[PDB]
Amino acid sequence: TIPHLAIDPFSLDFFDDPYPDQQTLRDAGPVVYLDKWNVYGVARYAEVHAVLNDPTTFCSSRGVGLSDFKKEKPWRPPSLILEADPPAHTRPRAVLSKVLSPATMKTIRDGFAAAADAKVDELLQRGCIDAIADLAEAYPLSVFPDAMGLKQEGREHLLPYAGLVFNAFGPPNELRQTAIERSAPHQAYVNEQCQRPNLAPGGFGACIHAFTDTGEITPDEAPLLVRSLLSAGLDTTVNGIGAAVYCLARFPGELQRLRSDPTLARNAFEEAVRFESPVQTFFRTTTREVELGGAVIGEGEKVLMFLGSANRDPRRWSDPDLYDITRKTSGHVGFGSGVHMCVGQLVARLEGEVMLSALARKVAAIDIDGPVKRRFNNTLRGLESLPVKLTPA
Ligand code: HEM
Ligand SMILES: COc1ccc(C(=O)O)cc1OC
Ligand SMILES: [Cl-]
Repeated sequence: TIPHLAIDPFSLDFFDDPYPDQQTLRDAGPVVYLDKWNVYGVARYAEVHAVLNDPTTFCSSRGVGLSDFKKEKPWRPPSLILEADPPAHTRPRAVLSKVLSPATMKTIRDGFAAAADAKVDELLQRGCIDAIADLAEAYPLSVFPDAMGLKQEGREHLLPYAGLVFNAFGPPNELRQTAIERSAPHQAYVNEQCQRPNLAPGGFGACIHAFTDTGEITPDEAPLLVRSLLSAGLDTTVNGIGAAVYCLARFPGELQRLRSDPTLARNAFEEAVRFESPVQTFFRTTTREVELGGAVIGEGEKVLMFLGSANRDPRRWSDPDLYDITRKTSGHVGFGSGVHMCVGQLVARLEGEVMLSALARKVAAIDIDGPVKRRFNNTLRGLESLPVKLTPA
């Protein structure tokens, strides 16, 4: 028997305060049934990790949102990487892994670090800043669009385009329906910027299209792989950076430990991703009957994974509700796990590291000062506004 719960993990009240409900989702049993959306879920670390690491049984090609692509019309042409299974997934995964490789990070890191330091020096001249608009948003906007090779015009569609894609994985509630009603101009902008003549030489977009020249991908595939990096590669990092600043603001003792040893910057950022889990949820679909958490689940069934919950599961983590910058974070599922584990995770950790390193070296205190406003999204957790006072070192 699978326990039934009435929790709506896509409701505003849940977004505004998820922790008691995530606890209940964990503690009711290892597999739950959600009355509201008629779907199975798993919220503990063990099950979430086991599902992520069995892609044959728990496939992605039937979509990683609620909608079942075998049954329902995808709201947009499916991603070649996120919404595919091996073997079809492998060649596009290989292309983006090479585009976003450690050797590539080396070539862009000095520029990203200089931007992060200049950003923090500029914020400290104002003192009173919005850690979202002026920092979690402004910093990735200053490095990632340039790193892709994108033109200047139309960049203001990037954040709302990614908000839409993330809302569209969710159930058919008002967040999802309003995003889709308003999607056309964001998609028209992104479609144009995926085309080879619009991507500057040297940048990720141009590097992707160079795979057509060796026959590694077709001219039709290349724009869809650019589209992947424009769907996933900005808002995620905005929310991960926003999480880490919010964590440093709420846990003054951790900011002081970071200031004592700035080489903690990389792990301080990793722990922010665990702690807040910017991407909260993803689904899979069963490919056969499977025993999961002691329950037998039939073939063809959607399963919701609570990544944010797995990252706070006390069966896996000591004091999961504390932000601890020296925590051993290895194994958290905030970037996923297994064959689809975040292919952009080195870009995200580069931005995260260099930014917290700048904060480590330059800032003595971060005090929230003003109303904190949350942004609601079906898949993304993060704030809309986070007014803070920064005190220089
Ligand atoms: C803190 C920031 C980030 C977080 C929390 C995050 C989270 C995730 C998660 C949970 C998945 C696994 C999806 C699944 O299992 O279905 C994923 C995959 C993916 N991520 Fe990220 N990501 C971040 C940054 C980025 C960046 C900066 C890029 C690109 C530059 C990117 C590109 C992708 C792509 C294309 C996939 C699909 C990979 C595959 O299916 O093999 N991500 N990410
Ligand atoms: C991690 O989130 C994503 C990953 C890949 C893609 C993709 O479009 O391939 C989209 C995502 O959501 C906006
Ligand atoms: Cl699109």
